[PDB]
Amino acid sequence: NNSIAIPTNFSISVTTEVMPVSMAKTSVDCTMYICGDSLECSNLLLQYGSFCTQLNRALTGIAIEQDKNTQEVFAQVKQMYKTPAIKDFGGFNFSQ
Amino acid sequence: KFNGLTVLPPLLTDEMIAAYTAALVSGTATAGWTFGAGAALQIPFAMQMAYRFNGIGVTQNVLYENQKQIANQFNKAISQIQESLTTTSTALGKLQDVVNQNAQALNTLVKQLSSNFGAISSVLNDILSRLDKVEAEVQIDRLITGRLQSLQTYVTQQLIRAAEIRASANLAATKMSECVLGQSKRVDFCGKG
Amino acid sequence: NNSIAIPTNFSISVTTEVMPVSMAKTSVDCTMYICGDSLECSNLLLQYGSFCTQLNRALTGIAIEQDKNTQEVFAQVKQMYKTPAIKDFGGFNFSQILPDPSKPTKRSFIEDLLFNKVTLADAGFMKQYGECLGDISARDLICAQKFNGLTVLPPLLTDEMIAAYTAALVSGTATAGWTFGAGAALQIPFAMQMAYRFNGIGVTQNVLYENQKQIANQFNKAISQIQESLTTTSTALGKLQDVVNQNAQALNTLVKQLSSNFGAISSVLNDILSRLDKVEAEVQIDRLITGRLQSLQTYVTQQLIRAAEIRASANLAATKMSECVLGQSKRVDFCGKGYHLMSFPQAAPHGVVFLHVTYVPSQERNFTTAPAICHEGKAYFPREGVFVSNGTSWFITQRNFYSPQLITTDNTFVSGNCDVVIGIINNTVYDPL
Amino acid sequence: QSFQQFGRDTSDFTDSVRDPQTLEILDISPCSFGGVSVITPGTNASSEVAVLYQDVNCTDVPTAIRADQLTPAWRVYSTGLNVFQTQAGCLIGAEHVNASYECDIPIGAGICASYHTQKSIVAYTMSLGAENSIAYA
Ligand SMILES: *[C@@H]1O[C@H](CO)[C@@H](O[C@@H]2O[C@H](CO)[C@@H](O)[C@H](O)[C@H]2NC(C)=O)[C@H](O)[C@H]1NC(C)=O
Ligand SMILES: *[C@@H]1O[C@H](CO)[C@@H](O[C@@H]2O[C@H](CO)[C@@H](O)[C@H](O)[C@H]2NC(C)=O)[C@H](O)[C@H]1NC(C)=O
Ligand SMILES: *[C@@H]1O[C@H](CO)[C@@H](O[C@@H]2O[C@H](CO)[C@@H](O)[C@H](O)[C@H]2NC(C)=O)[C@H](O)[C@H]1NC(C)=O
Ligand SMILES: *[C@@H]1O[C@H](CO)[C@@H](O[C@@H]2O[C@H](CO)[C@@H](O)[C@H](O)[C@H]2NC(C)=O)[C@H](O)[C@H]1NC(C)=O
Ligand SMILES: *[C@@H]1O[C@H](CO)[C@@H](O)[C@H](O)[C@H]1NC(C)=O
Ligand SMILES: *[C@@H]1O[C@H](CO)[C@@H](O)[C@H](O)[C@H]1NC(C)=O
Ligand SMILES: *[C@@H]1O[C@H](CO)[C@@H](O)[C@H](O)[C@H]1NC(C)=O
Ligand SMILES: *[C@@H]1O[C@H](CO)[C@@H](O)[C@H](O)[C@H]1NC(C)=O
Ligand SMILES: *[C@@H]1O[C@H](CO)[C@@H](O)[C@H](O)[C@H]1NC(C)=O
Repeated sequence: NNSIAIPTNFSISVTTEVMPVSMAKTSVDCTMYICGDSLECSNLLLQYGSFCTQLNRALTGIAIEQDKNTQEVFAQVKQMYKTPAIKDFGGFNFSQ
Repeated sequence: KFNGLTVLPPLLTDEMIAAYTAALVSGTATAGWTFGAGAALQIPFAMQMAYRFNGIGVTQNVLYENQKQIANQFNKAISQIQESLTTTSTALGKLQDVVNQNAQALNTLVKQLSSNFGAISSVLNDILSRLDKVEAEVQIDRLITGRLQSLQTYVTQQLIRAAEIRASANLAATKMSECVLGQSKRVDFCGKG
Repeated sequence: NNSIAIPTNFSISVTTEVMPVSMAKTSVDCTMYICGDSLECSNLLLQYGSFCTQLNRALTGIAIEQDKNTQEVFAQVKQMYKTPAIKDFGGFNFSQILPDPSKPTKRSFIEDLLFNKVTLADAGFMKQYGECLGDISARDLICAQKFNGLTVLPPLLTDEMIAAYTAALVSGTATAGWTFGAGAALQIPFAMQMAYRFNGIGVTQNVLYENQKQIANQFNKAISQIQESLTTTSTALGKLQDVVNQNAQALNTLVKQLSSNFGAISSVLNDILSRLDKVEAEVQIDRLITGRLQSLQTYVTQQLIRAAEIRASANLAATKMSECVLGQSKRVDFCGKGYHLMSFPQAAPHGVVFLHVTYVPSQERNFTTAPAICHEGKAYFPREGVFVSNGTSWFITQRNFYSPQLITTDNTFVSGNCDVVIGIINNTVYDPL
Repeated sequence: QSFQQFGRDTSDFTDSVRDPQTLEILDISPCSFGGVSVITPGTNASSEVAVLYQDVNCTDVPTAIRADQLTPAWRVYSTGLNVFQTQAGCLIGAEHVNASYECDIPIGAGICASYHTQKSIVAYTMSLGAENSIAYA
């Protein structure tokens, strides 16, 4: 109840944190996957068009969101400051 | 590519993402934290870093007495990071897992075409060549239903993974806005210290 | 390494942020969708009851969460503070956001402009059922949805009831300030409240008390610009419109998927029953039952994923409501691009709109700076702010606004000598005698 | 048309037919004429229920459920003395009170029902919260 700890020295630590941002955008075709080059199979597949427009809309919605994520994360500022010629800012080696 | 499964390229080029990250590093090195709230305000780096120690609880005199020591520690820490990023292959395992999951999903979607789904053959060519289509219509119906089910399963799993990636990207954007562009007091939000 | 930029003037900016909160609640019926009015199909459907209780439980769990989201976001405080009679709080014209007793509804003018932006072309809880006996031009999708067991349940909270919450929150933050969120309501004049809010940025208390008329004029001009901009652009509220369009498109696709025969000889069941005996007609019917069950499963899965995304958005909106309206914090770019983090909420069809009031520095002028001063062999570090030169003499001033001040002993503190520091200058320190 | 015998919807459901004798068009409607919600307390507590019909008027209830073709047990929930009209629709089986309590069973459109005190199901407008006033100066 009458003792305390006070530090007399310190240190500077750099830690790495890796985080995923986006993933691969994939597009599918109901033709030339389900039936291939076959008119007989393609004729019977015409009754399932609504089962394919949903898949195409879902994958396009995924792809536009994947394109939007990288836009959201990186482009916070719209001013592109050019790189300064020097790399030592008061003894701080920023060349790496 | 022969079975209609294609991968679209990303919009933003990596060498152009490099321009954004160089712009952010140059702005936080020269302007400091001011260029995010408003315009860019030039300020010497020693004064900016002394102000950053002032937001911790340490007085301004410590930096102005030990700037060379903290600069040497900072350079040593970057050198240690540089040395550690050339040996370990498990430092970046998350992105590798994402790529492997996408590749495995696509390969499984390709490999699932070998199931006949109760038809007398998996491929459609011998279905059409071996029978008249009076019953081969019934044969092709099962294959169509099975392939539609496989596509539905792949789309559902892709949607779930996209939602998880969206959550991770929102967290990354929050860390970009609060830790790179400025400094706050949230404990263990970005780094243990 | 010896030049600084200190701004000499500022500006007040109001920015809009729209966030979705909830979506439409949909209830389905396995009967009168899969089989219709057909006892023979209903007899074969009795073996698939567990495939229907799951869908009903999932949809009810979605609907309860949709009702809970609006409860979480808006009803932060349980005290309904009545609106004040006056609308001018020290020159701040609040009449554009508070309701006035001269209109049949209890919404504000900006809320009316927001409600006129979103078009509710889809229906389900305001269209009468007896209207569904029209002509060939009345064959619309809503009557087909109602005839096929697809119903839309109304939300629990009326929009006029949401308006009471938003008026109570705006009145509380206008009169009590930030105190009523943490504890009880504590009245305080608005000028000292805004002085305290300036004090949390880094700007001293004198600036508001000198320029409150100019600040009030900028605030009124910003609100007028928001009012003018909310009457022309149709893409400002695109998120809620996208949510409504997605729900309507999903329901219409679920209706239109009934035309597929799923490998049977016909899509409609009546000619299946009237053309063949039931021995093979049950074989024909089983394919249709399986296909319609698959369609229902797909619709429920997509609705669950969309409900999860809406839940994440509603959690973010509730966090912004708690941290930016009821108080002011220091998180960068959390609510608006700027320093000041004060906000006002407004209702919107299935959503909320936040108006963030931010402080931004505008007019710039460069200066010469020094880290510290060595007067008599001792360093004198500034207690707050930075050391600045006019060009011929030295002062101390805060970073966010240029108010030059004479360097005295109270503005600084002494620590160590002046030989360990880099770039120190020499000057004099005022000491009262 | 001149040769048409039956019309079709977008879901391939026949909605209108031509009478072969005394040629004219007749519309066909489903017997399951609407969506019905059942409002109940626990079965261990009581056995009385209320019935909510969606988007109909309380005049138009015993035409929208075909009350003449139903059992007399269903016929007491088609008309009666404790009928109420809400924005969601018609609520039959619970009386309406003027007070405002907390929400127990959320019916919809600002209405909540509870098994208040013999005990019976009542319907009321839900209370937003405690009314407060602050003196500004
Ligand atoms: C900053 O540190 C690096 C070491 O991390 C110093 O060495 C440079 O390293 C890079 C690659 O890491 C090479 O491309 C350079 O040619 C190296 N420079 C020299 C002089 O060997 C670098 O010198 C340091 N910066 C300063 C200004 O000293
Ligand atoms: C605090 O610790 C640091 C290192 O953790 C000390 O810095 C070292 O000091 C010795 C002798 O003074 C030098 O030989 C080393 O090169 C220094 N290391 C670095 C990285 O600069 C520092 O002296 C300690 N200070 C106190 C007061 O104990
Ligand atoms: C507050 O600003 C408004 C304009 O934004 C002033 O004008 C009022 O505008 C509302 C609708 O926006 C009308 O209903 C009022 O009739 C308008 N008032 C007048 C006098 O024209 C309003 O006057 C301002 N408040 C004060 C106290 O001056
Ligand atoms: C800071 O800027 C504001 C506006 O950005 C200036 O206010 C204007 O001042 C002129 C002349 O003083 C008036 O004609 C305008 O009507 C004012 N505008 C508003 C909105 O009030 C202000 O004068 C500037 N202050 C300094 C010190 O430069
Ligand atoms: C101050 O001087 C520097 C040096 O040329 C210049 O780059 C900067 O734009 C000046 N500031 C203003 C506000 O003009
Ligand atoms: C700068 O400030 C000093 C303070 O002593 C004042 O005398 C001078 O007039 C100011 N202006 C210029 C242009 O030096
Ligand atoms: C500041 O920079 C200039 C050139 O960039 C240099 O000549 C001068 O010595 C520097 N001053 C200090 C105190 O580092
Ligand atoms: C017989 O058919 C004619 C027209 O086809 C119709 O007008 C008539 O009502 C029918 N019945 C009798 C009893 O004639
Ligand atoms: C049902 O009541 C509403 C008002 O609640 C009214 O507008 C509508 O005309 C009524 N329906 C009929 C058929 O009269």
